[PDB]
Amino acid sequence: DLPLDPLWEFPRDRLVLGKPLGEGFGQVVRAEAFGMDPARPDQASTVAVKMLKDNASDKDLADLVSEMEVMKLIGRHKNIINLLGVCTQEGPLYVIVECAAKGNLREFLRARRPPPDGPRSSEGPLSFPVLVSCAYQVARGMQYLESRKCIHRDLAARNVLVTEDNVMKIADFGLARGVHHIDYYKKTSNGRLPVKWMAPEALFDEVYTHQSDVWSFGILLWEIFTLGGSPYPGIPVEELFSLLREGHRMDRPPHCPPELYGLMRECWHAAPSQRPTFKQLVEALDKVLLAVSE
Ligand SMILES: *C(=O)c1nc2c(C(=O)Nc3cc(O[C@H](C)c4c(Cl)cncc4Cl)c(C#N)cn3)cn(CCN3CCOCC3)c2cc1Br
Repeated sequence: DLPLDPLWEFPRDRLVLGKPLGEGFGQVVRAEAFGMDPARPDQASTVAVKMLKDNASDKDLADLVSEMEVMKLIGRHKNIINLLGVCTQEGPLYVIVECAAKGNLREFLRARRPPPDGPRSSEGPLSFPVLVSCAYQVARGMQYLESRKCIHRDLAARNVLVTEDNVMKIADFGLARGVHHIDYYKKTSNGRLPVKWMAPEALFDEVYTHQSDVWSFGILLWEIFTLGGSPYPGIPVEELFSLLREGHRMDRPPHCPPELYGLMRECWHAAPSQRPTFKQLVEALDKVLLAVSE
C-alpha cells in the first residue's frame, strides 16, 4: 500500500508484459505500454518494466522503492535510462523505464566483432569513430550524473544500454550496492567479476567518489576497444589484489590507438586527483571525435 504519485503513476492495465529481459535488485521484463504519451492514448510503445522477484523480502521492496525515488529526481538526460512511469496502486510494484532494444554495451559489441562475398568482406559492423562516440556518450551521461551527485559505484559496459538508434544509456546508477559486504570472488549470473571495475580506494578503503567512477570508466573504455572483452582477462581475483598493489595495469589492447590507451591509463592513476574528471573526459573524447575527417 504505497502512496500515490500522480505525476509518475501509470495504469498497470495499460501494460502488456512480454518476455523477461534480465535479472539482478529485482527483475526486468520487456512490455508494451499504451498511451505512455497522454496525447496518444491508444498508441503502443515498447518499454522496460522493473519489478520485484518472487523472493519479495521487504528490503528487496525498499531497495526497489529507493531506486524508484532516485529515478524520479535524477531528471532527464539522453545518455541515462530515464523513468517513464510507475505502478504502485492495487497490485505489484512496477518501475517503468526506457527500453534499449540492443541490450547492454557488452552484448552489443561482442555480437559485432569482425568476421567473403561482397566488396567489404573485411569490414565489420564496428568502426573507430562509432566506438569513440560510444565512449563519449557514456562520459557525458556520467558527467550529468556527477553534476547531480549520483555515484554509480559499478560502472561497466554491462550497465550501459544501447537503443535502436545506438544511443548509450547508463542504467542502474541509483542503487544500493552492498558496499560493505562485497564477495570479491563472486562472479555474477553472466560470469562478471565486479571487483575488476573497482577503484583502489573503493576496493581497499571502501571509499567511493566520482573519481572512483572515473577509474571504472577507464575499465569501460578497455571493454569498448576490445569489442566486449572481460577486463584483466583470465586473471584470478587473488592475483588482481596483489597486481593492483604493485601498481600494475592492463596492457594496451590490439588495434587501439595510443590516444585512447593513454586515456585508459589516466583513469587508472592511483591517486583520484591525478585522474581526469568526466568533464575533461568529455572534452578529450570530443577532440578525437572531431579529428575524424568529413
Ligand atoms: C526493449 O527496447 C528491448 N530491450 C531489450 C534488451 C534489454 O536489455 N533491454 C533493457 C534491459 C534493461 O535492464 C536489464 C536488467 C539489463 C539487461 Cl536485460 C542486460 N544488461 C543490463 C541490464 Cl541493466 C533495462 C533497464 N533498466 C532497459 N532495457 C535486450 N533486448 C534483446 C536484444 N536483441 C537480442 C537479439 O538480437 C537483437 C537484439 C531487448 C529487446 C528490446 Br525490444
